[PDB]
Amino acid sequence: AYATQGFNLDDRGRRIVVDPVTRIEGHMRCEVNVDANNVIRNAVSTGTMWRGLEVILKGRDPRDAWAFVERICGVCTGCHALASVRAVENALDIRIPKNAHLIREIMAKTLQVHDHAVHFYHLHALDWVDVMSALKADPKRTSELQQLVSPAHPLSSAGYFRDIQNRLKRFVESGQLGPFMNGYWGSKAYVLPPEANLMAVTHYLEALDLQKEWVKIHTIFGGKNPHPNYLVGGVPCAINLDGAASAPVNMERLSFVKARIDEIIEFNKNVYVPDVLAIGTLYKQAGWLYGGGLAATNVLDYGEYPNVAYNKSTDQLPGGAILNGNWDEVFPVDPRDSQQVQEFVSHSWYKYADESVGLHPWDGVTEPNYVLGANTKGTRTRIEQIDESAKYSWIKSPRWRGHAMEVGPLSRYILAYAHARSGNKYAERPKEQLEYSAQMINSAIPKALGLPETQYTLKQLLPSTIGRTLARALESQYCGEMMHSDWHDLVANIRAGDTATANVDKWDPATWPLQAKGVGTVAAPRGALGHWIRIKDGRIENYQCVVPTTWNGSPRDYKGQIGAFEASLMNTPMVNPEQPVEILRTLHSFDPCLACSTH
Amino acid sequence: PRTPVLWLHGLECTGCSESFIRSAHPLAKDVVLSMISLDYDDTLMAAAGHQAEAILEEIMTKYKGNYILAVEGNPPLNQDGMSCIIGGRPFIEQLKYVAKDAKAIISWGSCASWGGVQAAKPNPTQATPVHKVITDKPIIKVPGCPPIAEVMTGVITYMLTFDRIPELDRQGRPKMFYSQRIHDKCYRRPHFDAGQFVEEWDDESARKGFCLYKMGCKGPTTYNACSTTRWNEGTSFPIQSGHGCIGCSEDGFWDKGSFYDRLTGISQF
Ligand code: SF4
Ligand code: SF4
Ligand code: F3S
Ligand SMILES: [Cl-]
Ligand SMILES: [Cl-]
Ligand SMILES: [Cl-]
Ligand SMILES: [Mg+2]
Repeated sequence: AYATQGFNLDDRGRRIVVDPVTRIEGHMRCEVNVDANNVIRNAVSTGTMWRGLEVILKGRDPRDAWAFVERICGVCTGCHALASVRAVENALDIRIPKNAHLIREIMAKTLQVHDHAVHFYHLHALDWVDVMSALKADPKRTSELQQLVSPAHPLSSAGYFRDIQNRLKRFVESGQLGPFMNGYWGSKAYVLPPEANLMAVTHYLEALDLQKEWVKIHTIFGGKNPHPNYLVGGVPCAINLDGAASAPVNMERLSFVKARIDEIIEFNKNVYVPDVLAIGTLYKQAGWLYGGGLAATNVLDYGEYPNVAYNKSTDQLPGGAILNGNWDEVFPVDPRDSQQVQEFVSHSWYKYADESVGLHPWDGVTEPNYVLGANTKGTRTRIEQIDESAKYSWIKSPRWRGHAMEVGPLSRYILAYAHARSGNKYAERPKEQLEYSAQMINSAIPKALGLPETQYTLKQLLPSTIGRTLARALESQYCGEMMHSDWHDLVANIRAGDTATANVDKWDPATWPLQAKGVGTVAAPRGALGHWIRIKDGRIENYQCVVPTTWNGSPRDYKGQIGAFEASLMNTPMVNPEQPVEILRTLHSFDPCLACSTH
Repeated sequence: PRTPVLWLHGLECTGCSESFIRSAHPLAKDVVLSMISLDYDDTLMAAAGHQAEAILEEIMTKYKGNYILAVEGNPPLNQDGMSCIIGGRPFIEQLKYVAKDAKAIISWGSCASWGGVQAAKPNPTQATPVHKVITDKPIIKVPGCPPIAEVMTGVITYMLTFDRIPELDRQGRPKMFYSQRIHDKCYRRPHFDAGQFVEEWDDESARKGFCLYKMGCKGPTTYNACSTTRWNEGTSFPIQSGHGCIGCSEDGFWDKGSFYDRLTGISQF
């Protein structure tokens, strides 16, 4: 047992293993210890995959890198491509044209929406929603619930909910439950009434059908989804508004994109945000405010979405770092500073010359070292209980000035809130969303459902699994709104006569400096993403990625400090220690992408 | 009534799973609820840990030699196989265990089919395609990074309707989807035939939709349905949106030189 970051870690209790962790991207193992009352008193995050993209990139052409690193992940598809082209452009002093900037922003915001909405419904919702309970719901009461939760959503009649309920029923009555087989249905950890469950399941089905439409924006600009194409110096989708049909982008293609954006805005406003507000309210009323972890103290994002390109002071999700829960002081974060972002491997399956220090990613090293500690139960190829006192993950341990940080939509919303309080006007919309959301959760939704009003502040409500889930939904809404404005600006710029989509001045490596280094950052769906590159004689000398889930899923560092996943699980009661309902609910609130975390 | 699919994930990016759920005809929703029984799939399944693992035994017993094994990604042979760990054991052990009683095996995507990005030089994990590990079962390769959504569901639909694997080419790919090179029906072909090429990004030729051969387009050597079926319900494909094909359905495309290096012997095509 030891204490770190205010958490009292104790591994003397009953050990519980969750392997595989499902409804995530990629491969994770989680172990916890619980005390005599089933409260988690230790948590262990193990990334269970590695591919070695950083090693594979050595010696290749920087112009090709984006395509390799894009394949780090098909869920956050394109965010790595964006970081890569930014990193190469930074290294080579390349400024992309305005239309390329706007198209990339629209693609990024499209990914945010798609990734957030699919995550919540198809990966997260079954931690909050009991599908078998939905079978017992009254269709009439479900219709009435729907009208209170989201008055503007047109799909609200009793017959519509009866139809969905019956298909679900027939499916279950078949005896082949598919994705619902061996679920934790009926657990007391589930608190929603049947009507709320049926509403949510119905939206799970609606979103599965709709998500395929949103990504057609990627298809227009990048050819395909998953894995749309990017380009060092701009975008490949050349513009000819007028032989119009022969160019990748003409007015009709832009109108198509706008139609998809308008649909996105509708879905976020009428389905996604209201569902999360309603589910959050009900779990809040049940007292389930666990899972805050490091969000209560330390949060980080690089900052993103400048309304003036290459001017970070105009970031619409302004970033930086908060420490010790002091929301009155946002420290600037510089990805170029060797003393800020650093990665440790003390408890990771890698080796450094000296593992008592952290390496900034321009000096990063990726040499595998799969070895298990002396207190392991089982063998090298058959682990029963992992030894977290030694090396226990394929995930490296990123820290900021040595501090363990949480990253993600929640981090960005806390930072935006802090920025807005300090007088930053670019953060006014997220501040508004948060204040609106607090009032809905505390007062409006309780009043409408006949529940008592509460008086939680944002500082109390946000650092929690509920809060983490809420911030994701709000971010989706904000990204939809922002890309709606980006579309107008793109169309306006083209109509003014600027059709440029690529700067090719430094496309040929004969124009390059013989060595260079660059960094590209992105506010990826799961948090702060960076790619750091060194170029030598036209080739990649080093390429290091530090990815959002690398931060959140980090194992312990040299100092034994715990990362976001491990901290978030601490001090959480489990209804039944052999059913990981609460572990899954909190882990999933981070939207873990394990392929990302390890690359 | 509904054929079980056990969908396993090795070393992968999850792009093949994502592509699958973009299918419009049929809807993935209808595939899951009405066509297959998707009984194991890490991305979507309610059960985790011991409860998830327990499903594999149950389905394999009850539906012995009558389930489809679908594989996204691949097994690593380095690090004693523990660069991909499932249930504290190497992924290759799960793959071999589930494969032995499968009616048919689908290798989804370039990773499962050929090695994928992780198998590109120097292949630190010795990632190995499914057919080099499972040598005694019928395997259909559905390559692409990822494959087109409707190609993935088209394979499932054929297999469910006929209870047969569709006719395959020498490389194990379905002829109904992989018989044509991209270049055969690519709408920019008349430009290629007229020697009309893009030479620099966003030049006048690019704005007129000229052929992308000189920008590295690998369409002339790449077999897929992209130029006809196209992507995301026929919305576009790489070439229509202005980037050359990078050859993503072809074996070892990652190590066939820069994506922007043109093919040589233009007379060939
Ligand atoms: S083929 Fe491509 S898209 Fe599919 S699971 Fe491999 S890297 Fe990802
Ligand atoms: S080289 Fe590429 S762009 Fe040109 S016609 Fe062939 S497939 Fe189309
Ligand atoms: S890159 Fe791949 S998606 Fe089709 S156009 Fe070429 S085979
Ligand atoms: Cl950019
Ligand atoms: Cl390959
Ligand atoms: Cl070749
Ligand atoms: Mg890294």
